[PDB]
Amino acid sequence: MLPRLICINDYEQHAKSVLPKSIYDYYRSGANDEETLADNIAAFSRWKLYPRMLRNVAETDLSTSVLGQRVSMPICVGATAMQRMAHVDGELATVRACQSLGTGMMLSSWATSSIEEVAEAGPEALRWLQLYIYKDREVTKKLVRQAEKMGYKAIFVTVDTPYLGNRLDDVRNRFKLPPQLRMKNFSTLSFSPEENFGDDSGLAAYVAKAIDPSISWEDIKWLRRLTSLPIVAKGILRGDDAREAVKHGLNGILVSNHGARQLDGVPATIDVLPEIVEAVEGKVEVFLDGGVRKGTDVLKALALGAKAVFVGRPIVWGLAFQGEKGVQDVLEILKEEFRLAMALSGCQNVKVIDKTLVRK
Amino acid sequence: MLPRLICINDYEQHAKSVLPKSIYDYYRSGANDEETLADNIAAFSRWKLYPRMLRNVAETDLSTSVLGQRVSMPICVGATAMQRMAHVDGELATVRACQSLGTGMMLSSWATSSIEEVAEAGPEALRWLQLYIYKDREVTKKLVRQAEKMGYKAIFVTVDTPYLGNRLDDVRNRFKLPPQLRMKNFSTLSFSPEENFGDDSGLAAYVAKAIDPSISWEDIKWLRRLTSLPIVAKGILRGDDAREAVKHGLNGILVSNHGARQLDGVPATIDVLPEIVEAVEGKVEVFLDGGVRKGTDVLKALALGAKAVFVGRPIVWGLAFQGEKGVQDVLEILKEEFRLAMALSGCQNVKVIDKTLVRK
Amino acid sequence: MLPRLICINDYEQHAKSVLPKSIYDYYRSGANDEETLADNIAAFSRWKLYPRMLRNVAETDLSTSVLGQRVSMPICVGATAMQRMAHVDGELATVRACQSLGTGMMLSSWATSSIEEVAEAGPEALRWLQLYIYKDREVTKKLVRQAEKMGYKAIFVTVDTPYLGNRLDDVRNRFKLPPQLRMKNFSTLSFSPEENFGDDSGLAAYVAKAIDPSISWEDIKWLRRLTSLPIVAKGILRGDDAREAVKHGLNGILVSNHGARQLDGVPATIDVLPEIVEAVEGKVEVFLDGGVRKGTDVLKALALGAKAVFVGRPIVWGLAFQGEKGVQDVLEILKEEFRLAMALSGCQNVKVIDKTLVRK
Amino acid sequence: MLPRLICINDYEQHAKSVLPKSIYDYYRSGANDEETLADNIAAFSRWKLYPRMLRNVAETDLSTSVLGQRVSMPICVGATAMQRMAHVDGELATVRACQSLGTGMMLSSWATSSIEEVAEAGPEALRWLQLYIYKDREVTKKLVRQAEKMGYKAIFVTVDTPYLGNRLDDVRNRFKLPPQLRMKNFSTLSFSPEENFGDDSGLAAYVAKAIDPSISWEDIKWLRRLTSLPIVAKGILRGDDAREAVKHGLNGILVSNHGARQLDGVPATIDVLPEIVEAVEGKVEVFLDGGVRKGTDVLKALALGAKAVFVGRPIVWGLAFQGEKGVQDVLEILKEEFRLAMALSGCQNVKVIDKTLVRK
Ligand SMILES: Cc1cc2nc3c(=O)[nH]c(=O)nc-3n(C[C@H](O)[C@H](O)[C@H](O)COP(=O)(O)O)c2cc1C
Ligand SMILES: Cc1cc2nc3c(=O)[nH]c(=O)nc-3n(C[C@H](O)[C@H](O)[C@H](O)COP(=O)(O)O)c2cc1C
Ligand SMILES: Cc1cc2nc3c(=O)[nH]c(=O)nc-3n(C[C@H](O)[C@H](O)[C@H](O)COP(=O)(O)O)c2cc1C
Ligand SMILES: Cc1cc2nc3c(=O)[nH]c(=O)nc-3n(C[C@H](O)[C@H](O)[C@H](O)COP(=O)(O)O)c2cc1C
Ligand SMILES: O=C([O-])c1nnsc1Sc1ccc(Cl)cc1
Ligand SMILES: O=C([O-])c1nnsc1Sc1ccc(Cl)cc1
Ligand SMILES: O=C([O-])c1nnsc1Sc1ccc(Cl)cc1
Ligand SMILES: O=C([O-])c1nnsc1Sc1ccc(Cl)cc1
Repeated sequence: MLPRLICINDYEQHAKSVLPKSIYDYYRSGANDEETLADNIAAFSRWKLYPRMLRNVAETDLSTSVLGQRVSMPICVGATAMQRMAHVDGELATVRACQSLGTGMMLSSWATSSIEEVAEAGPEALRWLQLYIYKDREVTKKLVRQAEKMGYKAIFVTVDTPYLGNRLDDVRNRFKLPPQLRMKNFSTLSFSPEENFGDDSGLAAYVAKAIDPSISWEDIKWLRRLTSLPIVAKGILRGDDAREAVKHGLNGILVSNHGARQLDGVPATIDVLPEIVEAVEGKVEVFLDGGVRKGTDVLKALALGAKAVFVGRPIVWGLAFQGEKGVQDVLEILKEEFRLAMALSGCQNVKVIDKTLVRK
Repeated sequence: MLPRLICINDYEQHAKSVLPKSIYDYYRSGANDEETLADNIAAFSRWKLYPRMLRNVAETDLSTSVLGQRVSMPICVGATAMQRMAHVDGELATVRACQSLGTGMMLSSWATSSIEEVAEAGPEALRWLQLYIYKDREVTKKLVRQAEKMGYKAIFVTVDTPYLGNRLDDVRNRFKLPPQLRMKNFSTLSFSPEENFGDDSGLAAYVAKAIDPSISWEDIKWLRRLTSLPIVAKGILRGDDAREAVKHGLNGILVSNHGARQLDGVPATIDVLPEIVEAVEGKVEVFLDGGVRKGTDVLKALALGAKAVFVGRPIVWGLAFQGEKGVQDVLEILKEEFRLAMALSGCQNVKVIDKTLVRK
Repeated sequence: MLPRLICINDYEQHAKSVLPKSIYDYYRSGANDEETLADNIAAFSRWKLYPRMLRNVAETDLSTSVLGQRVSMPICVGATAMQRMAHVDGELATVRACQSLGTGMMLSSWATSSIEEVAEAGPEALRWLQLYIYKDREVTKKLVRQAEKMGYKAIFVTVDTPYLGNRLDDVRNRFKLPPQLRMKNFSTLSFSPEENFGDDSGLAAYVAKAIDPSISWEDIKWLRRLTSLPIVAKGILRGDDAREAVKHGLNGILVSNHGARQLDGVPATIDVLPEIVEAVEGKVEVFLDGGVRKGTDVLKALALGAKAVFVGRPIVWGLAFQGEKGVQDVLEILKEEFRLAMALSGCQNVKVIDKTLVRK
Repeated sequence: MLPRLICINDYEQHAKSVLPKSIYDYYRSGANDEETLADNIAAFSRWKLYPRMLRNVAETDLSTSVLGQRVSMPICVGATAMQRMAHVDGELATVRACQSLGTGMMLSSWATSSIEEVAEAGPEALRWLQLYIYKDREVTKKLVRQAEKMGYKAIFVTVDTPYLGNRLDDVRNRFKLPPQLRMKNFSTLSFSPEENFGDDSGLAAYVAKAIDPSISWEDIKWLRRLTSLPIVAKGILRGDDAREAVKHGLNGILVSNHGARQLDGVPATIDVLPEIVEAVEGKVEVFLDGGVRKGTDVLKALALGAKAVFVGRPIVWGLAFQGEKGVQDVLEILKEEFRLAMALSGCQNVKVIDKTLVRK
């Protein structure tokens, strides 16, 4: 046949058909027995919608803002590493699609494109940097300074990866970068497949060499002093940690279990979102990622108090289909599904999406 | 073999075997991942029956009334569009079967038979019109006036379809009317497969051109002033909306998720029915559709306070089997299953079907 | 292979392999979609055991009493019709096995052996009669008088079958007695396969002609006056009905959903048992049937207050394997499994099986 | 292929591929329908983890103590009988691996190696004896005295096996020791496959001849007087029994359902653990076995108050793969998974693993 891909799941199925197994598995995988991976999706199904009828939904407006910057929809691209494994244009394709859509891209720290290259490809795109605190704080500071210089509008500091999760397929497949690719923002720090990264997942060994497992809230204080950019804590799952992030002067929480790729057996993000929204008392924006595949997922997250959601894997499946055009397709599908879900539930804009729309 | 069809599921299986895939899929489909479609049936299974013994059930009486009109049983035909796709006689077959059974038919607004043709075929049948408020209010008013003139006894205004739900199979199949058929109560308004209805579901584009997504409770006020016929709000899932319908002088609520074909992830109708019954405080009759396949489904709905239920898909499967005779068969099966369920639970008539008969 | 049957499920599997489909299906079937049939077994699995350690279980005593008559174990044979369809010796085989085991047999009213024949085969066996109130009360009275004369020790009046449940396989199979067999306690009343019993289940038509659907508590008063034998109401699922049975001077409740063959969607018997035990306030013995397959099922029922349980289908599978010897095997397996369950839970006799042994 | 075994489940799959069916089944089996066997694993999945971020996990310390003896990790080898069926070196391989890992081995009473042989093989290993109270108390006392003499540091008295559970596969397979092997701490008491152990499971008959089903708390008093070694009650599932064990001067509870091999339908050990921890009020250490397969299982057990966990079947799968090296592999996998789970949840040592880390 000819691909007729009409929902995000179709893009995944296409991706599985065209990508090398090792690459598909790297993108697909969760940690260990993948309990949380299943739950990120199943949990959305347990939250039921209570639509209002007869509200006038002729002129649905999906626009909102993220950390003070306007976006066309509350659906943004989350950090996924090494996008050139899915399509030759990788992160440059992604940022161009975001520019077209009027939404934001969170650039991953082990991107196969540089901070500068991505800014050059998407100068008008809303762009943020996802950061790890590397053992080498000079590396870390340089990334932040480059993000500042190159027009990025926030730092998302990932806090759930002091070590890499155990993704069994990567170990089985002995996963590594294809030989032509590198992490472009750093030989060892660039994750060269030529370097010695052990006999298991090359990625886990790389993380153990690069990322600082000793970081504490003291290092958050350091990062807060380092930059005036908005900072979002990415990977928070507890209310008490969320309150600590507010106390440290951070500007947002991304409720995330890292796409279920870190600690397996944590709750679904949609299930912990209410706890986190309650804990921060409106003091910072709260975002969600993990398991967003459909317009109704977006609606449910916003009903429970998220400002916006991020999508990880769907973007990679877009790339695998057709680079920039494929990412645009995936974002347009999510946009249209969200528009329809809003309209059928009686919501003419995002400001009227309330907690009475959902019940578990 | 020779078809030996003894329950509603058997009629569906037969229909799948004889109908073109596109047509079967159109009839079968729910929206998106079909979560609500599954739940409309699963939810009935979770409500358990607590039968009373030794009550004298020798003379079971299934008769009741709907909006003041007597019916032989609390089981009525709900609106399903384009019935001539299932059988050459379509809506005329359906109304003749309803006349034979002594129950009512809700005629769909995109029927493949006219309001007048259906009245001529079933002059003695209890008949109601399901209405959409079209952008063209002159079209809308004409339908209501024809229903009045031709002896229809209520208007069911559908309020859950400002836009059509996303039924994936219809998009995959590029669904449209077979070339010989038309919506007979209106070229574009008649959903001619010759007209330009985009490259996706022809139906969704038709709805977007025809149905007014701007309607509000103000338009309900208009409809209430337009006709003295009883008006039922079809597609209500919230208690607050139900109370608003009562406040606007409507005469009934049809608790409906549109056969799970509109917003996916809403609750099953049997699960929201108690909320709606409580909210209206006996001021109007409350009806249910969605997932009724068996006599015990009918019993459970009445135990939870519905006056009557409507069946959608089962009627189409009856048509696909043998037109009028097939619809009669399906209605007789539901009637007999309901009679048996009543008798085995100790209910000699519908007036003694109480809330103590069920527990979730 | 050679049959090595070590649990009740193995006997069912053997039975399916040797019985004609129509006969196996008749025995196996539940009503309609068989929701309750599945639940009778699943519900036992949800009740968890909390065994006591170090109690001294060297000398486990399984003996108890039923309505004042001693039995070797709280596991008795329930009424299953037409046992000669499973084995040439039918009910005579069953009663001989009960005599050997020291347990009781409930003789079914549409038995393929007479009340007298069964008494002659098992003179020392504890025997009870399961009764329906026939439209012909002279038939009914004669059965009771024969039970009295022939040394039967109780009447179990079945109250959940004013009409037969709808067992789909029987309708599909057009089920009837094999030509050589008859209901031996009555041509039409004997369910002769030569007589006209419609085009569906022959059994349903027979029931409609024979059993009185008009019976009320007034007919229970009649039966109570008719005989001084203990009377048990069989098929009660509600506490209020249980209290009424006590008020009418009956001597026991058999909590039963008729093996899930009557109204589908009623609860599992193990789930309603606590309600019934509470409702009767120790005034009569309470028994259970439905889904008993294992020694732990027996233990759970007794923990929740049943005096004894009855088994239906397992006995038929015993017959299908090897008549009397097969029934003895099934009863011995249940006995040994129950003994082991008692011992492993710290119970040296049935008097110390308490409600703290289980939690749902 | 070449075995690439990276998690405990992989070791089981390998074991199934290389072991004779009878032997694999003996090791694998639970009792009866294996409801508890499934639940021991499923229950761990229902307990969700709530990880703390930014805690400094650069120097994770897994060490703890069991009954006053230091161990490298809270993961110890539980008693599994007849280990020479899995590998020629059996219990000697196991103890050598424990010595290498710095963890403890619980030697089973029907070991295929003597108490002395195991001590000689693992002189520096932490070793405990699992004891049954045999009808012959002289046998029983001799085992305890040998454990004392040979440097064993505790007695685990198993209290849930007055009789053996009914493991259906063992009965189907007519299980017995391979001809070259014996229980080395005792012809009949040595479970010689040459002796008469009935026609079912040889093991059940052996247990019935050897183990005293009459034991009570009075026999616990006897054992407590017999030895000054720490004594742990193994197989407790109720809080009241746990309190009795404390009252009798025992030094620990091993919350255990015997790997789901005794009474089927008891709860999962992880589900009863909180009840037991609460009941003993910190007076003795509480341990868990049953269903531990992953590092997150260990973390969940410790969060709910277990001091350490024991693993049964995983060790046997290690042996089946490669004797001592295979056991070492399995223990190292559990160690590393536990280290990662600790780090990703913010725990730098076992003392900070608290109840707020989990919610059901
Ligand atoms: C293939 C892949 C690579 C990822 N790489 C990173 C990364 O480098 N940094 C990071 O913070 N998160 C990373 N994540 C986590 C994502 O930012 C995000 O939390 C996750 O993809 C959301 O779930 P979803 O894939 O279900 O949409 C990655 C996720 C995936 C699937
Ligand atoms: C094939 C099909 C066509 C339908 N067409 C209409 C329609 O034109 N107008 C409307 O109000 N509802 C329509 N509905 C919704 C039905 O009126 C009803 O809510 C639904 O069929 C009930 O669920 P059931 O099919 O499970 O019985 C349609 C449903 C189906 C299945
Ligand atoms: C094949 C079959 C025939 C039965 N016939 C009768 C009957 O004639 N009278 C009656 O009261 N119950 C009858 N029952 C119901 C049984 O007495 C009993 O309630 C049921 O078998 C218990 O469930 P079990 O089969 O799961 O053990 C029958 C059940 C079966 C399976
Ligand atoms: C093959 C096998 C043999 C066992 N033998 C004994 C035994 O001789 N004594 C004993 O107390 N427990 C014995 N057990 C129970 C174990 O000590 C332990 O409770 C169980 O294996 C824990 O569950 P797991 O296998 O899921 O880790 C045995 C368990 C298995 C699987
Ligand atoms: O979830 C993910 O896959 C990830 N998150 N952070 S790094 C990462 S994958 C990775 C990519 C490159 C290198 Cl060198 C190490 C690890
Ligand atoms: O649930 C359903 O299928 C429906 N409900 N209203 S219209 C409809 S299908 C439809 C039929 C004809 C046309 Cl032109 C558009 C749409
Ligand atoms: O559960 C069951 O199968 C039954 N319960 N009562 S009669 C019956 S089956 C039956 C047997 C014989 C006749 Cl004539 C009619 C019906
Ligand atoms: O769970 C288990 O398998 C066991 N627990 N105690 S003995 C045992 S198995 C057993 C081994 C040897 C003998 Cl002789 C009898 C029984």
